[PDB]
Amino acid sequence: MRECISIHVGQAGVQIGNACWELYCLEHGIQPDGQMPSDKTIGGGDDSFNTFFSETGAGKHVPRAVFVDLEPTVIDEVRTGTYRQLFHPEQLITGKEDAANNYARGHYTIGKEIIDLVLDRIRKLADQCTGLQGFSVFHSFGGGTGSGFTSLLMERLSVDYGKKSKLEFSIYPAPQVSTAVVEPYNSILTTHTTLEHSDCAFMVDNEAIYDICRRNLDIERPTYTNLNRLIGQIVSSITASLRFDGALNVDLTEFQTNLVPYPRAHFPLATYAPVISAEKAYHEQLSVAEITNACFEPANQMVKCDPRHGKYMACCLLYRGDVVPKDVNAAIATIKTKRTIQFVDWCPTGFKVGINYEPPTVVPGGDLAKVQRAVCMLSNTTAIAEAWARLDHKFDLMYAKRAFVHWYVGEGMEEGEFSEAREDMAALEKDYEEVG
Amino acid sequence: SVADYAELFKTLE
Amino acid sequence: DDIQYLLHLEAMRRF
Amino acid sequence: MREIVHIQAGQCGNQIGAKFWEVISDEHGIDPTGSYHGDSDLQLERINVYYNEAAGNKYVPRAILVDLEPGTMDSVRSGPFGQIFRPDNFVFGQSGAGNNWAKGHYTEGAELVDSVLDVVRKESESCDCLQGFQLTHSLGGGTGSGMGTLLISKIREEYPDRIMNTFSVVPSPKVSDTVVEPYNATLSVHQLVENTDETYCIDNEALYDICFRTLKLTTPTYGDLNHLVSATMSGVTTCLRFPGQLNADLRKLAVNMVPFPRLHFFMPGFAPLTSRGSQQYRALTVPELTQQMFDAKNMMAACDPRHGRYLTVAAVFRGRMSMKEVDEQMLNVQNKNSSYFVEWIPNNVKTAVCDIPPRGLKMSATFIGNSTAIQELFKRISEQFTAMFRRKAFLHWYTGEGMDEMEFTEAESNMNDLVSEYQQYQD
Amino acid sequence: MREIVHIQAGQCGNQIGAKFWEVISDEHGIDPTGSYHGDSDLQLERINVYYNEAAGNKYVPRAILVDLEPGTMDSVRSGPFGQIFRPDNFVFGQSGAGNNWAKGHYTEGAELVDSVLDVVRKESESCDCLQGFQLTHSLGGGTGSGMGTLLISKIREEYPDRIMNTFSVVPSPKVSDTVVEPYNATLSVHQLVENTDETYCIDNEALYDICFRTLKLTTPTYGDLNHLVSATMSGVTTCLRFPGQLNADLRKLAVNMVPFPRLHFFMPGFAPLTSRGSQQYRALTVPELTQQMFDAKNMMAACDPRHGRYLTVAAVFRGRMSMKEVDEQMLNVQNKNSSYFVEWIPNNVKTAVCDIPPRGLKMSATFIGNSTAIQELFKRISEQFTAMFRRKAFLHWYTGEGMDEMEFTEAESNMNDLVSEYQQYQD
Amino acid sequence: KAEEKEQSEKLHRKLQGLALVHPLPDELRKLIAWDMFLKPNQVAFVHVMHYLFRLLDPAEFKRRFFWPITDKKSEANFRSSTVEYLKHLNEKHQLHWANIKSYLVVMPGGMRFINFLLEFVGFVIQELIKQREKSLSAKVMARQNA
Repeated sequence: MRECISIHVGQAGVQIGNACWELYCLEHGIQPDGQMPSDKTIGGGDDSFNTFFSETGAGKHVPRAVFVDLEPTVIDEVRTGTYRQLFHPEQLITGKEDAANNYARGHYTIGKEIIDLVLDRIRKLADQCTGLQGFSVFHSFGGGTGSGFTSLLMERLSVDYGKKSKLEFSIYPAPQVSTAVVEPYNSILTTHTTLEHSDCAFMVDNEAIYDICRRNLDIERPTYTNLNRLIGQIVSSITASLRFDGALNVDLTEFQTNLVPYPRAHFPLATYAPVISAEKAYHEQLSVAEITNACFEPANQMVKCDPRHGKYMACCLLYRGDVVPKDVNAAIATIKTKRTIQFVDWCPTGFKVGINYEPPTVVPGGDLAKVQRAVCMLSNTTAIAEAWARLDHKFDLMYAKRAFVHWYVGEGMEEGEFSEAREDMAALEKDYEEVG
Repeated sequence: SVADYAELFKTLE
Repeated sequence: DDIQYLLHLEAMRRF
Repeated sequence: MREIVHIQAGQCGNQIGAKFWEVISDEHGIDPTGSYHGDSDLQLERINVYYNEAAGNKYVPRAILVDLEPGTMDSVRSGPFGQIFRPDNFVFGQSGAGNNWAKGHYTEGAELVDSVLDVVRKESESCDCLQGFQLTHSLGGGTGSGMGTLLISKIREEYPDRIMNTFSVVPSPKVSDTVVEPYNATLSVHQLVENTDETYCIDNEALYDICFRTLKLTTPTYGDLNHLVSATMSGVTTCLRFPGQLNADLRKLAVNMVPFPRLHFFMPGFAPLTSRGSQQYRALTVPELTQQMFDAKNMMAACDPRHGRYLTVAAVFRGRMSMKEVDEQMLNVQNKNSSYFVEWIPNNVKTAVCDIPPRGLKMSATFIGNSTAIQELFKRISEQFTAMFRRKAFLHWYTGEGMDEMEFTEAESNMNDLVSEYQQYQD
Repeated sequence: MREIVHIQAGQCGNQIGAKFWEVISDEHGIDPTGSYHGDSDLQLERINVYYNEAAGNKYVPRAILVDLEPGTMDSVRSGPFGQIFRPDNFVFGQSGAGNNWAKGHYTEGAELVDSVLDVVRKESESCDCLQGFQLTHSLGGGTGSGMGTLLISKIREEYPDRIMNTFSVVPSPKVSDTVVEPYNATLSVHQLVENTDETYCIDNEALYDICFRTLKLTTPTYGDLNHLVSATMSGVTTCLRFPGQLNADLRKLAVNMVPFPRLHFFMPGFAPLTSRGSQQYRALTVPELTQQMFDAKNMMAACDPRHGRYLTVAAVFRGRMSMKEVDEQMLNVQNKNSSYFVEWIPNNVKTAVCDIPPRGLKMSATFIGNSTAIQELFKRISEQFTAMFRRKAFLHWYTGEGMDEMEFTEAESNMNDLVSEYQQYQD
Repeated sequence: KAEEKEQSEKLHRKLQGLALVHPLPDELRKLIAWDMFLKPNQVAFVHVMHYLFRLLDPAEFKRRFFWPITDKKSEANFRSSTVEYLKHLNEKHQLHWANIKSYLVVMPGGMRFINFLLEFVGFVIQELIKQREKSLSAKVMARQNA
């Protein structure tokens, strides 16, 4: 088997994780107690879901997950919620004191007290794997636990598991939903320290998700529950090739090999279609050609940038549900003739296409309609550097006056680490420009 | 003119 | 005219 | 006897190989349990070429199923004929190749290869007179491309005097899983040039354009493409599987089709083109079959035969027809189009007829052309390779497995040398 | 053998062509499935002239169905004999001609013409000895007029030695779809003068006046007009389809009927005139048939034969009759009316008899006259043309397709030159 | 008719100019005239296109076209291939040629055809200029040379 361990770090990672695991249970027919009543195979049926679940000797399917937060509040909601019986109590790790929106407190101070406990719990899950592939880490760039504890964790995972792939699902901070002023600092510091440890990182801009919920779901003011349900569909579409029998991206190493030509340029732009409100569920079903054309519209992207200002290094189209390869090829040919799609000269103008026949599932009473077919486009494009430049500009404005720096130095972080992290981000922006 | 160049090409030969 | 220019270039080359 | 050992490597190889076995088992009157239920002795006369006889008058394919991941092979075992295969001949890894030729050739496939060779040896030791090997694989992937060429090289080391034949699926951007397919294909073409005697070039571009333009399928699936491949493979292998005027073996075919040792890449074709489940109520005439089999629209390599010359041609007609009408139509095509055949190979067009038609047709024709026009397929892969290679795009996936950039430069040059060699004999 | 390729172009051409095939299939004992169920060997002796033999003793029309819109062709396919036609021979556009000759000739029809010629070539390559072509079309419309004359010109380029025959429906204000019919007709008549060997002038005015005045139909439909045309087409083609004293081909007919290369416009006639579903219980006598076939009321061109002279006449009698009585009555008409025949063409009246009558009659006569009186039809079109052209009325529909006004002035003058040439030989 | 004549003369000048750099084949030399496309002229069309395509890309011409034309079939193929190649060029170089339709090839002649051909010839000339520029008054040159 080819097992994957999911790690959910801080409030954002835990809340996204909780929404993703609800959706995985619904897609595999697992009940909130971990029972699977359609599983007539007391033994090895379609063993593909054993990538993310472990069967216990009581017929209970338990997630290969660890949840970590430095405060108890968000994990206590998981311990008391609908899926409280799904997880083992040892997988739900809580501190007493939080990182207070400070990277340095999350990395050096409070993170150092809890890290060895987290690594012991991860090791207990790794020891239950016959062929551990890697890790999927869920965190926020802006929050102190999501930044500082994740960098410390990613370093220690590279030491203990240096041949195992590490995928990230990172929440990029947005002003409209932002809880801290220092979110740019936390984001630059964590991106610098995780850059050499990640094999592939899926950025999710909260501003992009918020605008999709407003425009496509008609929600005047999206909550984190609305955002996390949409994020859960994208994450589910990315992981669907690892959870079900399929032809493309059947392991974590295939993601790096298909999407990441250069080790530093490991940030694929995700785009998901269709996003339709549950009230519009009885409308005309979108064709394969319409949903594929919606992947090249900036209004449906997971990061706010314009791929028309950059180049494509790689492009993967992951279809789910009622999709035939003939109609996909006809859609791609129509898109290549009508759209400005500039690939880099040294990379083949090739789309990798995955089709999983399992239709998209939606959470009952969620904001999303049941659709017959969906597509997730994963594209490595130089236009994602527009998100780095926006973060770097906010960093530079505050750092030029040393605003808030004393909170990080007060936790024992050196002022030089800000300059080093900013220099590495300037090198990353230049790497993207030289490729573009 | 085109005729001028025709004459020039003769001269060049 | 584009043709005269071409002829001019050719003439220059040959010259 | 005259035995063949079949190998099917990776996802595409196992899917096409499984469809080939389904088609020929039905032509031989063999059920999914390995039992014979035919009505003609001609179905059994040469069955030993592809089947072993087992206890209780059962026929078991001399087939070896190879993959670096279990998913395709479990799908084959659950398939309509999945129980006919010898269970010991399912050799598989767990790590997968991840569409990487270096993983198939140097790493994951190099750990599994000795276990495959032990099954190859066990099947070969049971043959009375082994003719050779046939491989089904794709050149775009990791397992079929990298591990398939490693297996070919190891079989040629252990059995240097035996014929090696391949059904090689060539990648196209129209039917692409990954952007690195040109790298995998160029690295594999270099290994085929040195280590095979016959390579059937099956272009996914040609198969897609046949399904879409000719068969009017608006959204062709891999199942529709594999239908065309399995019909062509049945066609090509007909002279090995049934008695006929040419008691063919693989070596007689190679000696007739290959004038130069490096120029063994064939363009296969089939007539009439049918879609899965569409019954043609009208049988074609012999002139209509002969005209269709030489039409570029019936070729499974996306090259125009009018852009080159035929070195050699084999034509296999199937079904009850006037053999005189076949010769008259074949001579009519040659005499009208003589410029498209090389003059320095006299009588380079060979024709065979078999009375047993394929299922659902009364008559069919299979075409095999060694044409200099096949250089267009290699030029198209070369252009896609160089477009990425000039930027070292995606090379980190291969150098991470221990490949040098010089191995890519050698494979690019050897493929350009093959294109130049085809151009020399065209002129 | 002596094969003919049939073409039917546009709405009117396909409707008349479908009725022609229905009538002759029934005379040959061919059912809507292409199977023979006749009782006489004479029905099969010359069937190959219009039919191809197919697998399982099926007869398939050598017919090519052409339109710029699908609507008429779907109606033909759903019709009583719609399944007898080769499916590959349905060649159609989607844009339509919109009753515009320029769309049929220069634009929409020029995009489709090569696809029609490929079907023409495929049917012609299957003939042992192709005599020529027959076209059914209307001169008032866009497709039949403009694309039909483009097809004629292209067939004459590819087959310059083969006979080109047309059944040309001439427009009339009594049976008019659009005011631009005189423009389409004048432009097409110019192309017929240069590119055809035989043109049967079928005037919608004459057909309407026959249905109304003679057959007493108060509201004639296109179905009643097409009944008369299909009976006349069966009559004219009888000497090609059945054995007789004149083993006729198209070239022998043209050589006998056309003294001057431009004067090949014929007035067809039929006797007795019958309406669809009306059984005539009384067979006519030979004198009554001969008198009716020379009556202007039985002519399908609205000209008076007494206003001109006959250059040549062909008369085809059908059914069991005294051939002596036929000759005596034909000589009686000539000797009494000798002034209406030119004296400088000796024995310019030819007569044939076939024992096989058309369905529902015991005896019939078909008339074909090359008469200088046909100039009245061209004068009537010329007057309607000039009445609009002097004001440049409606020309923007043609100049929008890229036509010059000078092409109209040339076509008007060439049609007036044809009228003057007919007047010269009248005097 | 006056405009048509002027454009036709312009076309003739451009073709004459091209002939000074690249000689015309014998067959085409006899056909070349200022009024050769005032009326539909299929024969001149074939030879002019042949000449221009070879100037543009001889290799591509050899690949796409069969020459010389020997029969009706080959002629039809030449027209079809011409339309296809022109479309390809239009796309590749973004020339924005409108209505590259079958009619240009069926009855080559008239104002519309002459304008098209002028544009095409212009394009060919531009490509040649680029080549020559990379590689690198007529009266003064002539006198100096002498």
